[PDB]
Amino acid sequence: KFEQPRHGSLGFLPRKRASRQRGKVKAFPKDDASKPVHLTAFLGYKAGMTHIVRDLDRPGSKMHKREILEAVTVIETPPMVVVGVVGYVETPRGLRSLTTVWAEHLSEEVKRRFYKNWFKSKKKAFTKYAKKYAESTQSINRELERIKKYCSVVRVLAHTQIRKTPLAQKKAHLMEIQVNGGSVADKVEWAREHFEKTVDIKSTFEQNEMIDVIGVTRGKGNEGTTARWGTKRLPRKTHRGLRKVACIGAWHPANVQWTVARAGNAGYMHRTQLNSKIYRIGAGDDAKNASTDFDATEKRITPMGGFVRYGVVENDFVMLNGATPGPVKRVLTLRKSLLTHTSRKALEPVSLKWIDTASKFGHGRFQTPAEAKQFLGTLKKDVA
Amino acid sequence: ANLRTQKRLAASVLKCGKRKVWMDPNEISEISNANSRQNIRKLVKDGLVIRKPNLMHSRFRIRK
Amino acid sequence: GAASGTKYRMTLGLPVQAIMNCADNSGAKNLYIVSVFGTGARLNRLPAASCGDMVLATVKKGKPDLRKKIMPAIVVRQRKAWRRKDGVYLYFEDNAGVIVNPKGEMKGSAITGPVAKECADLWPRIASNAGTVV
Amino acid sequence: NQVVTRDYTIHMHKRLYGVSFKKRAPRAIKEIVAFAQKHMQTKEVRVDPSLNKEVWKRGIRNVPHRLRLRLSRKRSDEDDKALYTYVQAVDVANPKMETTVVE
Amino acid sequence: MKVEVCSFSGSKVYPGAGRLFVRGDNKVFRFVNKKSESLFLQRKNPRRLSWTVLYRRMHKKGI
RNA sequence: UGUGGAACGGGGUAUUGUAAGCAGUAGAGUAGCCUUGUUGUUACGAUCUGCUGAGAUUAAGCCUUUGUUCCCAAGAUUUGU
RNA sequence: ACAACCAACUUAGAACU
RNA sequence: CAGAUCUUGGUGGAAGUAGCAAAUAUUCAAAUGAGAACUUUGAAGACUGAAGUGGGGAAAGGUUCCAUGUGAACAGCAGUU
Repeated sequence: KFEQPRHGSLGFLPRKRASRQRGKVKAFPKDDASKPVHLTAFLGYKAGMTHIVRDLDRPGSKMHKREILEAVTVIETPPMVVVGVVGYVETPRGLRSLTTVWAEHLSEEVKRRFYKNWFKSKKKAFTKYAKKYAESTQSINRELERIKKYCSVVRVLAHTQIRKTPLAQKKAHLMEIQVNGGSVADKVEWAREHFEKTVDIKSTFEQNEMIDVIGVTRGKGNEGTTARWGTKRLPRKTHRGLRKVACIGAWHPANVQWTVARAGNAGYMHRTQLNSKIYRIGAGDDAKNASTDFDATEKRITPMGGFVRYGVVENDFVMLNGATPGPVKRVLTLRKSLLTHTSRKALEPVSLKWIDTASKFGHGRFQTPAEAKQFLGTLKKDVA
Repeated sequence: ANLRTQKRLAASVLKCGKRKVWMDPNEISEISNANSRQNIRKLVKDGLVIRKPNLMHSRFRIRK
Repeated sequence: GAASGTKYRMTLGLPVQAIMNCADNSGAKNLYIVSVFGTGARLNRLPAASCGDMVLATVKKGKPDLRKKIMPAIVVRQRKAWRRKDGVYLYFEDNAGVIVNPKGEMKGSAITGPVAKECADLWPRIASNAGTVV
Repeated sequence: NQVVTRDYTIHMHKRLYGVSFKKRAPRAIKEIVAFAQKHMQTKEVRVDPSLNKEVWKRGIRNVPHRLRLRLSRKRSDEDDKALYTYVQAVDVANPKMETTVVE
Repeated sequence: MKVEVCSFSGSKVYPGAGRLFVRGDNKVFRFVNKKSESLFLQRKNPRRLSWTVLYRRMHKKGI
């Protein structure tokens, strides 16, 4: 007897490798026609993690009006370029794409997504389409009007500017982002006006907003039941190993049940994490990116020595409390929350007081090179 | 060639182990024709086969 | 236990069968942790306690009239480090506790050594009878 | 200009990082051969015995972090249309130096 | 929002760095890292080690 | 053939803790010679002090680079509304 | 009763570091 | 003869699968050769560390000893040995 709960949840099954790496939005927010035309998703790249010290504004709490330290995750979010529009009909068999309209000129970044050997290829991806856009200017309008009258659901095609990131990959990430304004005609017009235009992170999300982060977790390879499902280690006396499950099944049913913990893949899985609060939407064009109202040092959002295995963030970034799935430099999907946030914790404004910029490459103790120089005085490499 | 017999004869002639027998790598053809104790002695006299010195076992640290 | 409110979750460093010093003047020295109040149901998990908890303890060394019986006690110090909401990990030089009653009133009169702020805020009697608080 | 000689510095530490102690010196030889193969484009690489002595100087599991090597692509006594690389060791005080074309 | 000073290494300690040790004599020690904490536990003097600010101040390093 | 890659080098960031060498009578003392000594000449001496926040390592799953030297514009297989 | 060296291993203690 | 866990012989699926992981460890160059990770030579790095992986014997074996050739079979990989 001695009843105990299950080891693991039978909702994240199968425990297999994800069929994707970008991470896809499985459900866009419900469309409200009264709201202005806006996007429901964005793509960024995880740069790393750092500290945050802030004053709590939670009445009735022991830490009210007190200092609290929280871990935050930095996601570099350079502006995304809109290059296409997709219309979705509402057939009794689900949403069905009717047609796709693309921009006149597609950059090399987005065009590399369509190829597996870009340099060896002739790079003739959007050639006849570009010719049609240049010399017809009639079929594009016809397709846009078709999306206007049909296609109750409208999504734009946007690709990341991965060339502005310190990543070796030149292949940009392309994703369908839903537009959740109103007046499907206005949605199409907004997409047409934003063709070959860059949409910024601050125009999609705002301060203290609760969002969802979508991405593929870190790969871990095969793993035994002890670490894959959290099963109890067998005693030291156990013959033929102990990092297993003792009883895999009973007699009739004379089969191994799907609910029994087994060894196998334990990482690289698609996950959506709910209720991530935006602590700061920083711009890459100001030298006070990591400064606060209570700490006026002219420093940007990058630890000295650079982010570990990422580099230096030189574009717009979003700071999220807690952790997000996936390793560093992985592309992450930020999605607007599908729920309503009325709790005081969700609605509490966040005012950062200090941002850690010490090196994450060790036990760093200096926030700026100027502070390091002030503490260390002059060194042997500095005197001569 | 195969100088196993020559090395054994050289060790016997030099009254040392086979580990202390040195044979000239540039005179393999000449050494291979020895096949006799008298020829091994001729090789030793000509300097083609020598007895390597013992490895160092100094006792300076022990004496100090 | 309806003393002053709620306490934040902290690392548990004193499981059952742990021997800790007695910080009061009741005459005990070897508080032997027997059980911890507020422990839920979980297979194979030893009930453990941190500073400010209400462990049940017996006296192994001290006045004979305090031995061979179970009395409530409050942990005031622990060697295991725990972090606060401000991101500061702190720990003490020893594990210590004070004999109390179910209502929380201390059986002793004075407390030797420093006391944890969480325990002092949780139990007003311990805060009154303590000196240096962290 | 196929016949050429260049002095390189090879960072042996990053190539021998996670290697087992009993295989460090043999793998250092193998990585040196691959190092010469990649830089000189010749599939045939000959390691000088003195260079092998230098690699094995401090045992099988203690290889120097950086080695100053001399790579010479040259002709062979075989067919006159085959290029091979000969790798030697260079005696320097500090091996932290850039690659130089030697003449 | 205050930056403290390590008890052993004497370096600036920002929030969330090192640990805090409360001794039996009501004395509070702040260690900036495990190296300083372990060395204090090993009973090393901060005036002996050359990398501590206390040593530099006592040996007029810097003038 | 390119806002290209690689191998080194430089800088930053981190780990450890002050490298070798030289000098100092600082050093518990010890042993020989003579002008016989409030810095003695001569020699040894665990250690200590100054060059020295030094030296070493620093991607191998750190960041950056305008520095130096090379390399690539190849080859094989399959694919038709 | 003195005594010029050669050739020996122990035991105990002190200072310094 | 279809049986007798039948007799003798041959041959299958398992299957190019289990496996060929104790005894610290090999590397470079040359010679030979059609063929070299295993042969020989030289150099380096190592081990047995004198109750040895050294030098001899008793019992037992019987030519395994030595030289010159060979690489059909054996040396559970290879072979110029």
